[PDB]
Amino acid sequence: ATVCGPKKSTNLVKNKCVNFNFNGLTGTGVLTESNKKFLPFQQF
Amino acid sequence: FSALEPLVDLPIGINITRFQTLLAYYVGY
Repeated sequence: ATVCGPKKSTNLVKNKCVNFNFNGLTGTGVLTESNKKFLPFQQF
Repeated sequence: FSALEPLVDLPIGINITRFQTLLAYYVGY
């Protein structure tokens, strides 16, 4: 499909056990900052 | 050896059966 609806975004909270919804994939974890280097097309 | 990065993604929804090139080039499958 082409004309999809809007998609809201919440505030990113670090160092807490949270339920994340980064794009499509969900899960439960603690989002801490990392020293990893992604390629610019890679999201996950 | 080389790696080809995805840059452009087009949700076209159209069947493609043939192709041609507009102007040495090499064509595989």
